[PDB]
Amino acid sequence: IISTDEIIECLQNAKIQDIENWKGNNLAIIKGLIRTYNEEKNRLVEFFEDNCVNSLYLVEKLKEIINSGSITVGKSVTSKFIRNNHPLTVETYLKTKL
Repeated sequence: IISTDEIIECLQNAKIQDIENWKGNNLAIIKGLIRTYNEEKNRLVEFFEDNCVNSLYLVEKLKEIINSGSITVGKSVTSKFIRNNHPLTVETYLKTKL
């Protein structure tokens, strides 16, 4: 599994001014956390509470990222979300789910 420090440090080094420059595992982590926030906001809230000490900073950063509107979201498409996406996205989504 990808360690839980990598996700919070990727959210910490995520830049609002670099929304169009997100390439690599950072975009996959961002897609996973925005899927978690779109599907289970409360589970993400206690995940950031138990995994980070600056939870309000992460919450307002996620709110600022989702208010940009320059990235795409995903609905319930059964296994197609597994099919046409990076596996890092689905493992960081399922790690923040259960």
